[PDB]
Amino acid sequence: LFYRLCSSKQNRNDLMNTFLFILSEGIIDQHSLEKVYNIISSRAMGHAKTTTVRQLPSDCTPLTVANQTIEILQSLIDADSRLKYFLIAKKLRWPLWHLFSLLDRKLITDESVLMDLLTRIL
Repeated sequence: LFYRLCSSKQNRNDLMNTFLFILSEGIIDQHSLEKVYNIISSRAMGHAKTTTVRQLPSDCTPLTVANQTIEILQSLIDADSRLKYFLIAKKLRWPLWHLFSLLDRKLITDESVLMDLLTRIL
């Protein structure tokens, strides 16, 4: 579904931006994960922040969210051909550097699967 949506320029840009935002300020800690989840839920509802009361699922942890996000992003990069160009195109302005930040987080560096997928993307 995400690959199909990528055929649209606006949808592709928005989806990539949301992916990078999640991976940047989402996979830090449980509280940060909850904050980003509330932000995303409010965005889906129609506004930016609004109410900030949304309990996270019990089984949802930064590990699983990071795994799913990185898996989807790697699949998109492998399938689509114009996404890597978007990634390539203060250093946080360049989208690619966001992925670089992940190398400084214990949650990511401690997982073989996450490391493999991130290394494939890079």
